[PDB]
Amino acid sequence: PGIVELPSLEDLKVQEVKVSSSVLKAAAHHYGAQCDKPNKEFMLCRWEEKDPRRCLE
Amino acid sequence: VKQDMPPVGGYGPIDYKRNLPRRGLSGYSMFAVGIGALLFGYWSMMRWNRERRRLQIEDFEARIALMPLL
Repeated sequence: PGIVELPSLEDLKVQEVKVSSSVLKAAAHHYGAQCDKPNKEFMLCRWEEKDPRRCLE
Repeated sequence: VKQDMPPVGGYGPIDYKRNLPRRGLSGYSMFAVGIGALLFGYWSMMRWNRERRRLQIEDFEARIALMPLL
């Protein structure tokens, strides 16, 4: 069959949120309230595209 | 003479009958006590379980907020 297409290692490079799990849990609700629109857009794209390679941006 | 004899008036009383004092409460009292304990436990459990359900809902919505970054 066809060759599986995978994005290069430069495309995946991004500065990650390097905090612990308890740091995320302590500020979970304000993060959900304030940053709601890009997370909602990303997860709608994830549920509509069914492909992690098409939801990178 | 000197022998082992009872005194002139005899000895004291000596019991030979079964003695069971019948100590305790009636059945209505203990049954009512048990029913009251059951009702108090049920009320306390209803309050604590409702509070625990609210706490679980709060934790779940915290995970909902944290999901997209993960």
